[PDB]
Amino acid sequence: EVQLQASGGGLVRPGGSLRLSCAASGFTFSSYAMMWVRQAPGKGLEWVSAINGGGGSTSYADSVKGRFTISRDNAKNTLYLQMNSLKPEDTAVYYCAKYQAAVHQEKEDYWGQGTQVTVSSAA
Amino acid sequence: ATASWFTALTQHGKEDLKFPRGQGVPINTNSSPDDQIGYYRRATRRIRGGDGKMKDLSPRWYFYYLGTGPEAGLPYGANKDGIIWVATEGALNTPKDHIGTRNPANNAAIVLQLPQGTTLPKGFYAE
Repeated sequence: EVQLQASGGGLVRPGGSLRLSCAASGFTFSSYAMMWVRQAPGKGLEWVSAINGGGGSTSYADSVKGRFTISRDNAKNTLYLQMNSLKPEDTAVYYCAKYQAAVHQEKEDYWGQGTQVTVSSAA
Repeated sequence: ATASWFTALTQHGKEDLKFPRGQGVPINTNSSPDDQIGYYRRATRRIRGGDGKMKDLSPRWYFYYLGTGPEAGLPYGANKDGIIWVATEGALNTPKDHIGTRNPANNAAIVLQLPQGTTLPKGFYAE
């Protein structure tokens, strides 16, 4: 079956940096556009970014453009999200997925547990 | 195994599909302002009528992001019969390979929705 497991979350201070990873298995990873989405406590799922198979075509939610970058290593079946200049509003569970269009995407069971990112001055 | 992400707009009258400048891009909350650009491509089925004669059915118009789909290679605004162009204010003129197309074996089309206040030609309806 198709599986995408996110990792790399952590607790960081505002202004900090974190790199998320997503391990793909069960399908030909390079044949698919990929996306990151996130869900903050008591908020709806928010699309974050997307990338083509070839790695040079990307787009981003306005809320993260210029602070996060999406990338991929097809030889390693891995997707990444490099987060800089983190803000408290970036606190959320992050999930990776094959790209799909949606109108108000809701969480899908096949995404797995995701990875928790927490941005707070208490860190 | 390639398809539009969205359902089609059926042309029920003589008027072809077109939109005022700035209108016509389907809603997709998994995308950015820069992504809001593409074309609709007309497809017309032919089938045998009850009387036995082949006939054209009502045309259906399918949306594809710029740089994707059957006319992936066409630059924005290029003139071609059965192709019309749409773009929301702020879209970027680059191929949207990071959205790409849908594989019908993997995902169903989502219903094409247009924002309230979108003008449609006579003979068209949209959700």
